[PDB]
Amino acid sequence: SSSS
Amino acid sequence: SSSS
Amino acid sequence: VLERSLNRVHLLGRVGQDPVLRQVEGKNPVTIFSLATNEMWRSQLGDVSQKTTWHRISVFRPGLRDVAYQYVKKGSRIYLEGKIDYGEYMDKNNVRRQATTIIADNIIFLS
Amino acid sequence: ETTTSLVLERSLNRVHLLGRVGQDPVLRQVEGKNPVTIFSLATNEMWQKTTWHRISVFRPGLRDVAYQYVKKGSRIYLEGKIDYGEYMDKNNVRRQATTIIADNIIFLS
Amino acid sequence: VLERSLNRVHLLGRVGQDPVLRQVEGKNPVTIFSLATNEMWRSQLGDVSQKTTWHRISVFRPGLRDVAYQYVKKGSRIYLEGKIDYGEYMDKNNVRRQATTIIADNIIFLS
Amino acid sequence: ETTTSLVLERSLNRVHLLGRVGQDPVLRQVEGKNPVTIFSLATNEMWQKTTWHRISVFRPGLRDVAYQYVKKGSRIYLEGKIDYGEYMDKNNVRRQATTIIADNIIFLS
Ligand SMILES: [Mg+2]
Ligand SMILES: [Mg+2]
Ligand SMILES: [Mg+2]
Repeated sequence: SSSS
Repeated sequence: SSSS
Repeated sequence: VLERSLNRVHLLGRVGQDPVLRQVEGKNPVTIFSLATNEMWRSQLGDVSQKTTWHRISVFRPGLRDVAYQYVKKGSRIYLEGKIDYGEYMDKNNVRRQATTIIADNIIFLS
Repeated sequence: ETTTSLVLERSLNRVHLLGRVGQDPVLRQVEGKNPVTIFSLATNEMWQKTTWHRISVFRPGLRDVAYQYVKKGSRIYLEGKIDYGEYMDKNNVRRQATTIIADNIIFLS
Repeated sequence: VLERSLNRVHLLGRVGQDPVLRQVEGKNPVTIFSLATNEMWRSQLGDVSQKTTWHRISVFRPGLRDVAYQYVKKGSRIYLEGKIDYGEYMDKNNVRRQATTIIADNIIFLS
Repeated sequence: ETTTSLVLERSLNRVHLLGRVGQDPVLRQVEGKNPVTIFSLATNEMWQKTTWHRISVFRPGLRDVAYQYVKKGSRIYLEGKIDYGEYMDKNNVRRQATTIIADNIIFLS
């Protein structure tokens, strides 16, 4: 999970 | 190389 | 009043032969031509596959139909937009067969 | 035509459809090896005429999402390319079986 | 007579807040709202990245502008088409700064 | 917002441009690591107004083809997504640096  |  | 739908095709390719200006008596005149698009996709040396797709283009719109007949040539590179229409028709049997065309409403000459 | 007939020259074959699914999707295998999800999509023009499209989903993952979530009456936006699916019927007649091969499906209902 | 060009955007996303009906005296009334689109892309467990892009939408077309103001709501899922316009403007300095909007000419309500 | 904020719900961010390249492409690095090819593209509306787009090519391979073959005055068709490139300038002012990130380029001239 990665969110900019 | 491939051609249908 | 049916809701909104979309049927929109964009093609950019090379014309396969000089257009036909077709008037099959009854239906109004139509410019017909073919457009080739290539799809390339990978599969020693780099093994890559290529397929050519041949689209039938119909131009019914009165001003565009004439521009298409006079200016589209074999080998012409063009961009076009339209809708797909499958041309259902009853043959000699009691069912339907299809004659798919893209009905162009916009053409851009790229050559 | 050669091996040098690379045709790096690019072209564009792109269709966008927004409409309603005619029946529940079905699953088929093409040749012996490529699973595909198939359904119908209806679009309309003001002018009236309902245009019925055959949608094929070959992309892995997308094809399973389509089969599990597309249902008769679903409203769908999708994008892909046209394949005319030419073939020879029983009596040597060349037929078209035009399909839109969807590479993107957005679920609206 | 300049040749043909294209400037065409397609968005499908969720509206970020209730629209503003804006009449800055002088320029004609405009419906303004924001549209969010998500871009997901991969990078133990399946590591996946997500980015939300926030588009400013302007509707100038007289009938569409009112339909947009009355029916677009926060959370509304819509499809729209338009052109990108960067809104160049001179600030207090001797150069230009940009206020990018998408000028919608077609909106489909999907909710 | 969680890890369960997966937002599998799909959206669409697609731009198509056809126009003329303003100047020869240049090559930049973003952060320390991502090579990018950048050029300008002009489109026109009948109404007149020339709209000037900033094109960025991040895709490997495409970015090199772009840098080697796009030239000032080139006619180009391209597709991609809009990125508004927001940032803070020298004086804490939030600016936009809108760019079209091209994932497909077709060369016309
Ligand atoms: Mg699968
Ligand atoms: Mg498109
Ligand atoms: Mg590279």
